[PDB]
Amino acid sequence: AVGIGAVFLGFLGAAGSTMGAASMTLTVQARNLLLTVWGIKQLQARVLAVERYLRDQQLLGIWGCSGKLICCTNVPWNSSWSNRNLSEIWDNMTWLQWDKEISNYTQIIYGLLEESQNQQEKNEQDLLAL
Amino acid sequence: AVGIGAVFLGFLGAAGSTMGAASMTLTVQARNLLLTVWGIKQLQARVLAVERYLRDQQLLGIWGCSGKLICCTNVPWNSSWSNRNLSEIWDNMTWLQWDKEISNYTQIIYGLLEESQNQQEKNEQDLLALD
Amino acid sequence: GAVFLGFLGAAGSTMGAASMTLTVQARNLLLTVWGIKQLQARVLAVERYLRDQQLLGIWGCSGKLICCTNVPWNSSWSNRNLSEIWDNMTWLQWDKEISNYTQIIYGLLEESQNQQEKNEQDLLALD
Amino acid sequence: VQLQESGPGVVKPSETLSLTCEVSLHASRVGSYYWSWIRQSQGQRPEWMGGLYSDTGNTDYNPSLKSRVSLSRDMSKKQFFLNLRSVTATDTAVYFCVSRYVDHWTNRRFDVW
Amino acid sequence: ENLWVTVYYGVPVWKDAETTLFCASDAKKHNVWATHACVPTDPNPQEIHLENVTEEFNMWKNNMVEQMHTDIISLWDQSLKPCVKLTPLCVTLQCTNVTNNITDDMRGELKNCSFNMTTELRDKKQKVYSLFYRLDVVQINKEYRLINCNTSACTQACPKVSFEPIPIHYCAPAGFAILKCKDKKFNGTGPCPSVSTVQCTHGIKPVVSTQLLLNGSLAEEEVMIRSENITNNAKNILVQFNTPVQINCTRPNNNTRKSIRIGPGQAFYATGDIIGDIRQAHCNVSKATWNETLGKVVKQLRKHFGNNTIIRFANSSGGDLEVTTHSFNCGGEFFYCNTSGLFNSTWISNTDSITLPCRIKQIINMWQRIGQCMYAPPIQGVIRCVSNITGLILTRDGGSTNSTTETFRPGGGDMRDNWRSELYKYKVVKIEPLGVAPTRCKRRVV
Amino acid sequence: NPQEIHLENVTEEFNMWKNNMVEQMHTDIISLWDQSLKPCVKLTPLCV
Amino acid sequence: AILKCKDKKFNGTGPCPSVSTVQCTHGIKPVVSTQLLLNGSLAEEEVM
Amino acid sequence: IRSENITNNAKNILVQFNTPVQINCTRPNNNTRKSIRIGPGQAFYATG
Amino acid sequence: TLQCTNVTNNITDDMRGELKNCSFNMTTELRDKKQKVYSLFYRLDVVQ
Ligand SMILES: *[C@@H]1O[C@H](CO)[C@@H](O[C@@H]2O[C@H](CO)[C@@H](O[C@@H]3O[C@H](CO)[C@@H](O)[C@H](O)[C@@H]3O)[C@H](O)[C@H]2NC(C)=O)[C@H](O)[C@H]1NC(C)=O
Ligand SMILES: *[C@@H]1O[C@H](CO)[C@@H](O[C@@H]2O[C@H](CO)[C@@H](O)[C@H](O)[C@H]2NC(C)=O)[C@H](O)[C@H]1NC(C)=O
Ligand SMILES: *[C@@H]1O[C@H](CO)[C@@H](O[C@@H]2O[C@H](CO)[C@@H](O)[C@H](O)[C@H]2NC(C)=O)[C@H](O)[C@H]1NC(C)=O
Ligand SMILES: *[C@@H]1O[C@H](CO)[C@@H](O[C@@H]2O[C@H](CO)[C@@H](O)[C@H](O)[C@H]2NC(C)=O)[C@H](O)[C@H]1NC(C)=O
Ligand SMILES: *[C@@H]1O[C@H](CO)[C@@H](O[C@@H]2O[C@H](CO)[C@@H](O)[C@H](O)[C@H]2NC(C)=O)[C@H](O)[C@H]1NC(C)=O
Ligand SMILES: *[C@@H]1O[C@H](CO)[C@@H](O[C@@H]2O[C@H](CO)[C@@H](O)[C@H](O)[C@H]2NC(C)=O)[C@H](O)[C@H]1NC(C)=O
Ligand SMILES: *[C@@H]1O[C@H](CO)[C@@H](O[C@@H]2O[C@H](CO)[C@@H](O)[C@H](O)[C@H]2NC(C)=O)[C@H](O)[C@H]1NC(C)=O
Ligand SMILES: *[C@@H]1O[C@H](CO)[C@@H](O[C@@H]2O[C@H](CO)[C@@H](O)[C@H](O)[C@H]2NC(C)=O)[C@H](O)[C@H]1NC(C)=O
Ligand SMILES: *[C@@H]1O[C@H](CO)[C@@H](O[C@@H]2O[C@H](CO)[C@@H](O)[C@H](O)[C@H]2NC(C)=O)[C@H](O)[C@H]1NC(C)=O
Ligand SMILES: *[C@@H]1O[C@H](CO)[C@@H](O[C@@H]2O[C@H](CO)[C@@H](O)[C@H](O)[C@H]2NC(C)=O)[C@H](O)[C@H]1NC(C)=O
Ligand SMILES: *[C@@H]1O[C@H](CO)[C@@H](O[C@@H]2O[C@H](CO)[C@@H](O)[C@H](O)[C@H]2NC(C)=O)[C@H](O)[C@H]1NC(C)=O
Ligand SMILES: *[C@@H]1O[C@H](CO)[C@@H](O[C@@H]2O[C@H](CO)[C@@H](O)[C@H](O)[C@H]2NC(C)=O)[C@H](O)[C@H]1NC(C)=O
Ligand SMILES: *[C@@H]1O[C@H](CO)[C@@H](O[C@@H]2O[C@H](CO)[C@@H](O)[C@H](O)[C@H]2NC(C)=O)[C@H](O)[C@H]1NC(C)=O
Ligand SMILES: *[C@@H]1O[C@H](CO)[C@@H](O)[C@H](O)[C@H]1NC(C)=O
Ligand SMILES: *[C@@H]1O[C@H](CO)[C@@H](O)[C@H](O)[C@H]1NC(C)=O
Ligand SMILES: *[C@@H]1O[C@H](CO)[C@@H](O)[C@H](O)[C@H]1NC(C)=O
Ligand SMILES: *[C@@H]1O[C@H](CO)[C@@H](O)[C@H](O)[C@H]1NC(C)=O
Ligand SMILES: *[C@@H]1O[C@H](CO)[C@@H](O)[C@H](O)[C@H]1NC(C)=O
Ligand SMILES: *[C@@H]1O[C@H](CO)[C@@H](O)[C@H](O)[C@H]1NC(C)=O
Ligand SMILES: *[C@@H]1O[C@H](CO)[C@@H](O)[C@H](O)[C@H]1NC(C)=O
Ligand SMILES: *[C@@H]1O[C@H](CO)[C@@H](O)[C@H](O)[C@H]1NC(C)=O
Ligand SMILES: *[C@@H]1O[C@H](CO)[C@@H](O)[C@H](O)[C@H]1NC(C)=O
Ligand SMILES: *[C@@H]1O[C@H](CO)[C@@H](O)[C@H](O)[C@H]1NC(C)=O
Ligand SMILES: *[C@@H]1O[C@H](CO)[C@@H](O)[C@H](O)[C@H]1NC(C)=O
Ligand SMILES: *[C@@H]1O[C@H](CO)[C@@H](O)[C@H](O)[C@H]1NC(C)=O
Ligand SMILES: *[C@@H]1O[C@H](CO)[C@@H](O)[C@H](O)[C@H]1NC(C)=O
Ligand SMILES: *[C@@H]1O[C@H](CO)[C@@H](O)[C@H](O)[C@H]1NC(C)=O
Ligand SMILES: *[C@@H]1O[C@H](CO)[C@@H](O)[C@H](O)[C@H]1NC(C)=O
Ligand SMILES: *[C@@H]1O[C@H](CO)[C@@H](O)[C@H](O)[C@H]1NC(C)=O
Ligand SMILES: *[C@@H]1O[C@H](CO)[C@@H](O)[C@H](O)[C@H]1NC(C)=O
Ligand SMILES: *[C@@H]1O[C@H](CO)[C@@H](O)[C@H](O)[C@H]1NC(C)=O
Repeated sequence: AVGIGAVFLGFLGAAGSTMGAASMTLTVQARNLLLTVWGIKQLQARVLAVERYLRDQQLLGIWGCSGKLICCTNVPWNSSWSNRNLSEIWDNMTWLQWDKEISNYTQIIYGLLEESQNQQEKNEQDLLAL
Repeated sequence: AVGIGAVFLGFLGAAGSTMGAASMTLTVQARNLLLTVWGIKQLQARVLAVERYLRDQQLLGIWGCSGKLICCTNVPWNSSWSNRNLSEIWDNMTWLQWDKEISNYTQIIYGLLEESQNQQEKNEQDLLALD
Repeated sequence: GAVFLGFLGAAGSTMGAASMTLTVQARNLLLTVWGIKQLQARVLAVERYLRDQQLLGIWGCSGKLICCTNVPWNSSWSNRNLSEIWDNMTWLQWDKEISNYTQIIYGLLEESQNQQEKNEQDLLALD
Repeated sequence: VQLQESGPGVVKPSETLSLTCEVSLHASRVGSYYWSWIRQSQGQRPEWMGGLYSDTGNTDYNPSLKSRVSLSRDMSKKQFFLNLRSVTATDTAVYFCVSRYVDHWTNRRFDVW
Repeated sequence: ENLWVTVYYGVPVWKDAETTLFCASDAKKHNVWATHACVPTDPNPQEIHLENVTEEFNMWKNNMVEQMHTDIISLWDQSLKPCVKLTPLCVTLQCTNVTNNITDDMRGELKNCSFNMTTELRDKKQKVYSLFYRLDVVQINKEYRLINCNTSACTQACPKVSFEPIPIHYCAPAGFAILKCKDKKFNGTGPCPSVSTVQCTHGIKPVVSTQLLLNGSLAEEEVMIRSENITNNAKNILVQFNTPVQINCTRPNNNTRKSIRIGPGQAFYATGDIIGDIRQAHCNVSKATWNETLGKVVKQLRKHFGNNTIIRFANSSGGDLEVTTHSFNCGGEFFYCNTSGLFNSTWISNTDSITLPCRIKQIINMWQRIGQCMYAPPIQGVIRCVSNITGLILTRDGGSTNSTTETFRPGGGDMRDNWRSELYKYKVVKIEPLGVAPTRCKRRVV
Repeated sequence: NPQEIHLENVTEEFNMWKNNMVEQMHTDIISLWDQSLKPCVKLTPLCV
Repeated sequence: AILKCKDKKFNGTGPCPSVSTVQCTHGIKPVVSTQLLLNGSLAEEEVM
Repeated sequence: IRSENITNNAKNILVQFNTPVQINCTRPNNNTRKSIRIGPGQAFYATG
Repeated sequence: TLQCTNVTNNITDDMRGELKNCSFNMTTELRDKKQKVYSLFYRLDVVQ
């Protein structure tokens, strides 16, 4: 095992795959996520990209996912958003179709996630007071 | 409960409220925290806000809080800094008065919080190396 | 008083001699033509810091300066003793040859951390 | 928070009925409000027609009104409309615009009618 | 038999990279160099010596000098941009010789010119006179013209800004570092035994010169001789002195500045009549001190080249006036002084003051560029400046007669060579805080 | 619909004649006027 | 943040009791005048 | 054949074909460029 | 004022009238002097 070559899936190559298959291609997208008029336009584009990444990192930071890609949450999943079986939503549906299916409930999920994490931190603080 | 909306306090709404009441509205402030002369000025302001946010995140990262808003520390609180009851500060005092009251010691407080965590960090290290 | 070291003071020191002065270097990462030049260099510095922090956050070192991984070190890349490389070798000398093999190391760390996260998710699901 | 309905009191049959409800938001309660239209006839129980959120704008209608009700909103003037196509004689009722939103500051429901 | 990798952050390692340096100064109104837009300097430098580590330092390839020449330009063009353009000045000129108490050494150097120039009203013109020099005035056929009339026009360089070389400090941005070679006898290329990390450099003065290195950095124990290839005819050999020698350059002419309204809000500062006797501007150097400095230079040249050989100095070979004569700035006035009085000596094995004549030009060209120039406006009073010359830019000659009788002549074919004598101790490196090391701890499985 | 959030139980010491908003507004008005006059034609031949 | 004083009789300098934050300022017309304030903002209840 | 609306009369039609056709354009006039000094460093290139 | 004449130096029938030999006074490096120069301009670039 001295001439073994390692190749991985390309950037956005798991778009047409299933949820479980695309669940292992998160690190590649995460690492690949990052005369005066030309300089200011390219500088503004880079600053906008950095600000967008900062906003996404802060969005995951206010929740209980400060750094980890995969993380759970104690709040349950109501069937009002999507009432589908786990055996087929992870093996017979891509990320594009699933994102377009519940695109109207993303704000509600984000709000409930942030309030659940805030009350979770308050409960942890009260528990540590014993 | 399916036909109800979500409403929270606005930006800086609990500025004049108590500490216990203002401790639950930190999420909105944290989220709100983030011809070429006009472009240079706007980019400079945006970038300046970026180093201020990264400086705050770096100051929190050196401690035992990797991103969480509310977090506890292991260093003891010196009673000589305030000499006041916890009940009256959390129930009869705003964050502004508390900030101007101990505005001096905060800096040196940050320093202990930092080195302490440093030695605290190597503590798990000389234990995690025992595996 | 208390004197530890300064910025980059352990460049010529060995591995173990430089293993405890990494935190000061950790905080050390952070007419109109000169203004736009300063702004461009400042943006580049911010981008480098965010890229390094992102690469650390991908692995199991999101908020830790010292961290180990469950991947077995491949002896073909080093072929040396632990005490010899940690007591009679500097960081620059090791950097001269680990530069060609750092891409495969980073890739294996990323896939291994993703596999560990998947295993943790399955453990939490199965309780 | 105060609401106020507005529209034509007497309308001819078969066209689309348009209504507008004045919504008065709070002082320091920025968020998302759920606006709904509930009508009640004389001596008949009230029935919920439709509802919608103020942030995303998604709408929910009654299972017997897919081809007649149409909900719209505009955050600029803080007013939301109601469009009921093909009005019949059974549509003679009292219309109420309600607002439902949980207040995280005081843990209240604030079911203002 | 088995090991686990360990990730280390903030590791003390660096690599060679390029970046744009910052600025740092502490003064004060207006200047041709770095204005108030530059961030103020730190109250004390953060210099930290590094032990047990050696770094390969080598100039002529680092981009600090290229970045600095470029920034001195862009900023110079930006500074000259808002001044008044002097296109209406290059008109037919009627010049006569001045014979009003003029010394015989300058018979024919100053010309009293007269011309028809426009006024504030576009429908009127006025006949006005001014004094010009023979170097920036060329004949046409008595009817003369400017030397830059057939070339592109240029500004006047407004008196509100000053040409004083205010020192500036280049600071590395975040994630980068500047390494300084603390070796007292570094030859310019090779490993440096003592390296020290610093955030900003010293007080580098952005002065302009071609032959004599004005206000350069001094050595520690003896003079230094640096060159890319000492055995090559090209690649100018620059020498840095260990002690500074003073030079006194002055203009005894009492020039008078007069204002001429070119048009609406456009003013031209012309040279009026000369008050008193007219004398040639010159520089004075201590003959004994210069001879001692030349003795130290030839001693180091003999120890660098073959031993027990005879060497000599000669003046400039030729070319334009920028490299033929010593060109520099003194109180806003540009001087071109004859250097033949200094580089004229013979030194063999086992072995009160000199006055250098000087000329003054108004329409100049600081660099090799031909599309731009500058009309230096005359200032009133007697200009006198005492400075220190700490270096030379000497070049050899072809046809080596068995390594015997080697001659050296002043050069100055490049502008960045002046800044290379001040930016030789520093280098720019990029810090890579990510590192890996095969320990045995392993990750503690959740 | 700009957000207006009332801040009760707090008093801020307002002080005019030192606020930088008016200075920035003056500088912005001057800069906007100068940039607005840039594409217009100069009137140099009128001085006759 | 931008703080606005909602006091009807707000003085030149002092502690404003009714403070309210806002995302952006109200409609301000940058008129040009030297002696009489033309098209300016009116007061609340009396001349100040 | 590419178009935003093929049935639209005012919409343009873009046709692309695989085998290109070669066109040979020539200007047999052997004119001589002449430089005219029209000011300080300004050269107007005219047809001689 | 460009005084133009037609070019009949071996001109063809189809190219006849397309070119015009125009003479005019142009400024030089010296502002107080002018020069009488001649050039060739196409009919599409000149109007009567
Ligand atoms: C501004 O200050 C006033 C005066 O304190 C606040 O009004 C009242 O404040 C209390 C304490 O913060 C609120 O909690 C209540 O406390 C009493 C004990 O005093 C308790 O018996 C109640 O069950 C309740 O927990 C109270 O809700 C509040 N409002 C009332 C009485 O109408 C006011 O809230 C402050 N403003 C802000 C924005 O915080
Ligand atoms: C695209 O879809 C095909 C069809 O599912 C994938 O190919 C494999 O097809 C077999 C058919 O029995 C499945 O059992 C496999 O699970 C499929 N592979 C995977 C990895 O799921 C194909 O891989 C898909 N490709 C992409 C890029 O999405
Ligand atoms: C911080 O410490 C100072 C003493 O060093 C306290 O007193 C202030 O001292 C400065 C000058 O040293 C004066 O200008 C202030 O007026 C003093 N303050 C008062 C309230 O008198 C200061 O109060 C301390 N600040 C805290 C504890 O927040
Ligand atoms: C440079 O190297 C020397 C020797 O390699 C270092 O000296 C060692 O210092 C440590 C304590 O600092 C002692 O425990 C060792 O015994 C010393 N070594 C020897 C051989 O005596 C010195 O510290 C190094 N300096 C730097 C800055 O790295
Ligand atoms: C890392 O890569 C470089 C270049 O790819 C290797 O450099 C080689 O060095 C040897 C001996 O110095 C030369 O004979 C080769 O010609 C170099 N390679 C090339 C492409 O020029 C270097 O050895 C590599 N490091 C390791 C540890 O293998
Ligand atoms: C400035 O212009 C005047 C004319 O206004 C020149 O004076 C003479 O003018 C006559 C015509 O009236 C010409 O024929 C002469 O050739 C002009 N010159 C002389 C010397 O008589 C005057 O010469 C102009 N000055 C300059 C420096 O060109
Ligand atoms: C500057 O000093 C360095 C270091 O000695 C010189 O580099 C090498 O020096 C050794 C001396 O033993 C020579 O054998 C090598 O040939 C040198 N290298 C090269 C590429 O020439 C360097 O030559 C010195 N430079 C000057 C101008 O004296
Ligand atoms: C320094 O310059 C001399 C110039 O003579 C170089 O010597 C010649 O180099 C060429 C290669 O470019 C050889 O082909 C010749 O044989 C050399 N000797 C002669 C002409 O006598 C010398 O190589 C240069 N040194 C460096 C380090 O650049
Ligand atoms: C240069 O020439 C001018 C023009 O002759 C001199 O200026 C004065 O010009 C007026 C024109 O009417 C004469 O009447 C004066 O006699 C001139 N002055 C003098 C002192 O003669 C100017 O003085 C001359 N400058 C020099 C240095 O010779
Ligand atoms: C350059 O000018 C300076 C200042 O005038 C000279 O320095 C003085 O020289 C005199 C000579 O008589 C001494 O008496 C003074 O002590 C010196 N110093 C001062 C502060 O006045 C210097 O000698 C001149 N150099 C040359 C080469 O002319
Ligand atoms: C020129 O060189 C002289 C001699 O060094 C400078 O005068 C001071 O001399 C003393 C003793 O030699 C030094 O300790 C000082 O550091 C020198 N002053 C400075 C500012 O370095 C003189 O300043 C130099 N410059 C000029 C313009 O004359
Ligand atoms: C493409 O252009 C045609 C133009 O013929 C459009 O056809 C129109 O279709 C509507 C259907 O309601 C008719 O009322 C119009 O009379 C038609 N136009 C004409 C000129 O007859 C067709 O809609 C266009 N397609 C688009 C815009 O997608
Ligand atoms: C170029 O300038 C000359 C000189 O002014 C013009 O010639 C004049 O033309 C007018 C109109 O026909 C006559 O009244 C003058 O007598 C002429 N003067 C001279 C000195 O010849 C000429 O017309 C201008 N234009 C061209 C195209 O040559
Ligand atoms: C060493 O590296 C190769 C890849 O080049 C890999 O396939 C092999 O498994 C590694 N050996 C060990 C023992 O991990
Ligand atoms: C979902 O699972 C249930 C059993 O739990 C099964 O009856 C049903 O058919 C499944 N539906 C789909 C769409 O797979
Ligand atoms: C979904 O159901 C959970 C409990 O099953 C409940 O707490 C939550 O409020 C519901 N959400 C909606 C939008 O109905
Ligand atoms: C608290 O502060 C006092 C001075 O205010 C200091 O002497 C003391 O060491 C500090 N710490 C403790 C634990 O009392
Ligand atoms: C603090 O609270 C305790 C009981 O909670 C009380 O006995 C004491 O008097 C209080 N101190 C002050 C200064 O109010
Ligand atoms: C490791 O140490 C042993 C004992 O000193 C030695 O024999 C061996 O050669 C060392 N390994 C290497 C790679 O030098
Ligand atoms: C002016 O002096 C020069 C140099 O002596 C001479 O060549 C020239 O002929 C003189 N011109 C006049 C008009 O005297
Ligand atoms: C401009 O005139 C000078 C006069 O000496 C001459 O040397 C130079 O070649 C001329 N340049 C051009 C472009 O004609
Ligand atoms: C130069 O001339 C002016 C004219 O008044 C005079 O004041 C000044 O003293 C003169 N300078 C010298 C050095 O003679
Ligand atoms: C230079 O020396 C000469 C004598 O050789 C003297 O006349 C002149 O005044 C001196 N100039 C200065 C500035 O010392
Ligand atoms: C220069 O000094 C040397 C001795 O160092 C001496 O032989 C020589 O004559 C001196 N030359 C002059 C011009 O003083
Ligand atoms: C050159 O010769 C002299 C003779 O005195 C001697 O002192 C010196 O060391 C020699 N230098 C070299 C480099 O041989
Ligand atoms: C150099 O000096 C010689 C000796 O007098 C002289 O003939 C020659 O013209 C001088 N050259 C220059 C460029 O000064
Ligand atoms: C410098 O002076 C010498 C003195 O003889 C002279 O020969 C030489 O031509 C002068 N150089 C210049 C450029 O005038
Ligand atoms: C050069 O020096 C010699 C030595 O006496 C002298 O005769 C000659 O005139 C000098 N030449 C110049 C141009 O200074
Ligand atoms: C084009 O075709 C005509 C046909 O007679 C020929 O005269 C002419 O030379 C051709 N031109 C080129 C450029 O092939
Ligand atoms: C155009 O004229 C030039 C003038 O020298 C000549 O060299 C060239 O061959 C001519 N070309 C043709 C195609 O006639
Ligand atoms: C010159 O050419 C024009 C067309 O550009 C034509 O109208 C006119 O008649 C021609 N004149 C002569 C004399 O050929």
